Amino acid sequence: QAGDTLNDVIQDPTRRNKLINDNNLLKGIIMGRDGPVPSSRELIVRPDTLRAIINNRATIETTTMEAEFTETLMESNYNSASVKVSAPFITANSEYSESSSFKNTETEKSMYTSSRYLFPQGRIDFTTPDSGFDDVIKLSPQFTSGVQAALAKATGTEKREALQNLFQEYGHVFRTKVHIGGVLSAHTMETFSRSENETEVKQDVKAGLEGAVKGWQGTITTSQNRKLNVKYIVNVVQSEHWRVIEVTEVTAVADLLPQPIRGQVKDLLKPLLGKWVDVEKVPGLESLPVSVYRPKGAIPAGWFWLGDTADASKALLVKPTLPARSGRNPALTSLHQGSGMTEQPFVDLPQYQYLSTYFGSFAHDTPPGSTLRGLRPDHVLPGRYEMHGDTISTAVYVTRPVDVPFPEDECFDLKSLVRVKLPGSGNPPKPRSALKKSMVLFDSGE
Amino acid sequence: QAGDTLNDVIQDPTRRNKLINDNNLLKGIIMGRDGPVPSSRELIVRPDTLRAIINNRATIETTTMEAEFTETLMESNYNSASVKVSAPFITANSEYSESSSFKNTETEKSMYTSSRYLFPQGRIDFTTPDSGFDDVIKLSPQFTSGVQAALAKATGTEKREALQNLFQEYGHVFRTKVHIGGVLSAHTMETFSRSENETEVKQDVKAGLEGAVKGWQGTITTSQNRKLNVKYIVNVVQSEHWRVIEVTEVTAVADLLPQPIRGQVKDLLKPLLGKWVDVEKVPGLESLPVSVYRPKGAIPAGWFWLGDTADASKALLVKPTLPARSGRNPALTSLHQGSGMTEQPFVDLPQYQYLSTYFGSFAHDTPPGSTLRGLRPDHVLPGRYEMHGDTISTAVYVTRPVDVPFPEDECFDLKSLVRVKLPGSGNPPKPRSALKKSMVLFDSGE
Amino acid sequence: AYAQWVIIIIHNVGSQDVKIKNLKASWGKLHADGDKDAEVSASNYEGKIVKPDEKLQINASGRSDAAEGTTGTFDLVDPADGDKQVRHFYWDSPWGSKTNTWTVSGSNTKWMIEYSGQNLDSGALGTITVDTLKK
Amino acid sequence: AYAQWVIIIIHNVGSQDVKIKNLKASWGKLHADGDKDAEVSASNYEGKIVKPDEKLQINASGRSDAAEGTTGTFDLVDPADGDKQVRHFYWDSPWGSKTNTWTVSGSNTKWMIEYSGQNLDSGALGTITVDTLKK
Amino acid sequence: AYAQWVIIIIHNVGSQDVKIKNLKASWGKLHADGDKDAEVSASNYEGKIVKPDEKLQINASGRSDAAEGTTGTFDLVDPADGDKQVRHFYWDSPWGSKTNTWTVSGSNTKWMIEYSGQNLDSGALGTITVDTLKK
Repeated sequence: QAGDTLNDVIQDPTRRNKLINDNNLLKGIIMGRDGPVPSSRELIVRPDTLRAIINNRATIETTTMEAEFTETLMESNYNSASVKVSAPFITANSEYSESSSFKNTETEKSMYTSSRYLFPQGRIDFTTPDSGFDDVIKLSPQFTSGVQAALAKATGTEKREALQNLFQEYGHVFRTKVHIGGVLSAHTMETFSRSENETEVKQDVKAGLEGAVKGWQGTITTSQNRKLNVKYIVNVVQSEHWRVIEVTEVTAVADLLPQPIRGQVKDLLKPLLGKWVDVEKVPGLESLPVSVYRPKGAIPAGWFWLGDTADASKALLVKPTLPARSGRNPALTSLHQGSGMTEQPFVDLPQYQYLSTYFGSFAHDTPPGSTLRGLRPDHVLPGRYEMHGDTISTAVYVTRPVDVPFPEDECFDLKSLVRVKLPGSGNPPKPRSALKKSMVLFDSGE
Repeated sequence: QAGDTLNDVIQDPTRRNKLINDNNLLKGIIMGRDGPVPSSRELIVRPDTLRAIINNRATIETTTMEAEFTETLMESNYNSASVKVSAPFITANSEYSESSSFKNTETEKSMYTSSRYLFPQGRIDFTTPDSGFDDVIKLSPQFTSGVQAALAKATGTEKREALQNLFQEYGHVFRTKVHIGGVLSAHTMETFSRSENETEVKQDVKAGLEGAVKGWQGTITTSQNRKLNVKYIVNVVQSEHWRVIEVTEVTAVADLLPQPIRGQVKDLLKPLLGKWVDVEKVPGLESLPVSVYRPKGAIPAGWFWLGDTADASKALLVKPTLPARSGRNPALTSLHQGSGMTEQPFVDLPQYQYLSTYFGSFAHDTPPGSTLRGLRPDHVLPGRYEMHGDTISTAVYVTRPVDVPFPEDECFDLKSLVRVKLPGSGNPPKPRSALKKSMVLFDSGE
Repeated sequence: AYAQWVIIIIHNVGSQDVKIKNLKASWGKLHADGDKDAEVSASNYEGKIVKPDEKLQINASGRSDAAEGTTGTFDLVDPADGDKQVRHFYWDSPWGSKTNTWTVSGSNTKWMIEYSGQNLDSGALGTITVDTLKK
Repeated sequence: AYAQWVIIIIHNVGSQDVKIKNLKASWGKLHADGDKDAEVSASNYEGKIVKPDEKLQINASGRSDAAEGTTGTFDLVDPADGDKQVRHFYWDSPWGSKTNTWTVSGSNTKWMIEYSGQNLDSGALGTITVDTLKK
Repeated sequence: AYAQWVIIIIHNVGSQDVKIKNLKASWGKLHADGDKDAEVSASNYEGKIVKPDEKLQINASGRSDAAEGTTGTFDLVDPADGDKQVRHFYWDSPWGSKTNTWTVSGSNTKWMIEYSGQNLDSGALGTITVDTLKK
């Protein structure tokens, strides 16, 4: 047995099957409220062999992440690409709450750090259908039949509910490249002012955490006298004890389906249905440098708007696709009047955000206030401000999307209006967010 | 077993095959975002024997590198020639970001150092087709068929996409000479002012790192009181545990193909399509010692220019060959107006560079500003300045290529213009780069 | 003398921090709001960060019955730009001369500062609200 | 006296024309470069356009050995929009006081103006360089 | 005396470092910008490196009411060429003599130095901007 490698394990059918079963290589990851836990239902068909490479270099690696809800992924040792792919699901299914230790304000920045002391044995890879090679993985007939049954339902709401249940059961992503071996992991989070040198905070934290993982103390003091709380994970103990130590690539489970069904599933999974409507100029507010526009007429029943905009052409209405249910984050939230000395609204739910400040008096019991809603944190991305006006008392910001080369991250250009100086005191934090284009479905007959 | 050498291992068919499999000698290296990881697909056909030499001299060797994105190669123990061959791919596929600990400004210089305590057993060599000997390595029929299918596609864009996928799957380079045995490696990076004696900084760092690898502490103090962070890698544990400890030579996978197909693949892998167009004199700017020229007329749709030039004959337009996709570095980047007190543009993406300063007011929303682009860091090489003008307020630099004897490193002589003193404050760093000739494809019917 | 007094309300209407520096009362004394007797030290405000939407009060006045007025200086600086100077404020409410003085100098262009409420004819300098914002 | 003097350099660091208007020295006299004896009328500068990327110098000084400083004003105005105001500059280097005055009032969000080199403590008002840029 | 003063703005317009050396105020005192009272030591600038695109301010002026003027010297040197002398600067704003003096000497040929803004007739020496570049 001594000197045995992943090659020998794969060559022996019994040992190969034991490795597959013990590492859950045929199952997707559910990315739920408890984190990336593998499902208990097989997603793909058992392969007759595995693609593997041998690697035995033991060393300490360190990774850093800036996303908010990626703590569990970092604890599971997902590289940057895998964390980026999995972030939407983790955010959507997370448990939001105030008093979150993570801070991402315009003045301070928070980051997660993870150090892995690895004893690798190799890497196992799977062929996705998009690759185009002859050894693609084949989805299980049970999963395919479940998808067909979900898409064969009478109504769009029923189809979406069936798809949600199916994905909650079978997982949201599939690990396509996984490293085998043992690993001792140490994870921490650090918040620091944006003015501080980021390439020195990162270096100090990395040095401290690397020293901590080499020795193996729940608390660490770095060179800069920074106090860090460290969480330790042990995944080391013979080929029978080899376990997955790192995920180098994941592919969304939806992407594994044939194209005609994949398109329908992706469209049906969009949280919001969108619509374009005419706009009307808000009476008054002649002091402000730019005009304020709100949706004209009565909002159609069941639809909501997102806030005041400087665009004089059209306004975007959105409608939830999934009915509100316990244990599921709503796509939108109601807003409530502020506590005192402010007419601005506040998000009912912990970590939701609206795009524009209210230009007037907000009353949630009467229109158009009763139809104003916030957004789930995964629906929005940070934008940029364009300033108008000559004085603080009347200045406004128009929120424009941050141009990106990849269409996947494009955001709607709603030109949300933000008052520079809100009269009174105790106002809500200024919104600087833009809606994601991928979260809205247009032209549907729904 | 005691006293056994690579000769015995190669003589025994079972042990030879075990060595080949455990060391991945038939597979290329993918040179990707995670570093030089071997592929899981066999590139060459299994040889019936191996060429090997025996060497058992254990000693500590040290190497230094000045290239920016070669950290992972140095960690993988690639000598200077292999690092030089592999640098283009690593740079192209790297993850760029600001706050990079590497510094290569005109005032300071950064370098990587690596010390390997080696216990070698020998060296294994492969015959490339270019050598001309009778025992050349034979590319696998699967790889050959993949290349043929990629080149048989209808459109150039599809051909390039297929080639990109094929090379991402099968690797970018192939290790032709590899040392076997065990190795303890210690790696670090050091930044120092260019004024300091380089042959004393190098000696001090080498002494410190060599002392560190002998006794084997994440941090080291050298004789000059330099503080170094050291990363340790263990590759030592019987012929069953021998592993690759150093790569002495690598050959690009494209170079292994027969010449008629190799030419087409090399041409198709060029990121940019080039074109020569007429030029027009910029109005105004009569104070400057030399005339400024910009592309005349409207830029053809889909094409972009690189900046103002002092050449009065022609201007170079470039066009990307691969569509923008997530996880892939674009060949070109858009530019955005500066934050304040400057009309100069800034690169949208972290580590890209443009060749000329803008002589005027840059507005990315209108031409010719909307067609100005930067370059990926692997597209450019440092140039030299030729000064014109008698006073600082009006002086300019004309960027000329650094003459080299090898055509592989030739750069376009675009005569990029750089204003010596940019009015205002908070200007972008002065560009001193020239475009590589090998990165542009001319006269194509595309 | 207490009849000569000044209050300065720094209000960071912007979204990025602004730091106080070089606060120095050449004449008179600083004190806590509502109690000219409760003298306070300049260190109580030196180097303080005014977070966005926060208000910071500086109360100065003449000493106990002395013929002195009050006079002082300070600087608003940007902590996020290497403490680059935003503005320099000089205040003077003399006991002898009737005319007061409130001067704001500096040339930082990525900041907007608006001060209002001062009195310059006679009597105390008054209350001055200084709204600060970073573009 | 000549000890009271000021140099105002207008430096266009942008790419749009800026005009000087309403230049007027209530006290003192405009004069030539490096020559406080060669008086020059305000007409030499009024109505002039400081082209992008070149500097225009205004030299003011008090009467020779007189008990008089130099006080004056000028508007920098954008001609691209019908000669609207960019900013209004007032300078005062008095002979019978220590506090010089250099005020840049007015509002125009389309223009960015920085200035440096002034001295307001005591003595002459110095060489103030004013960088103007239209954005 | 404070009426005699000078400001020196070293602006490294080039792309390579330039070092201050041998800074020495024979008369008067150095001080921090905007406060002639806040005296500063020559060590605060001795041996300082002006990185490219950086600006360094040296403020000198007479002492408190003394009949002395101000006078000083320093050297710009090249850190990358064994501290080879680039230039030697001498400044003198006397209290008795009306004429001032600003002299730049040296023969380093791979450097370009351009100084502007001095006043030599009467009064304070003023503000001098010294743009430095290495060919």
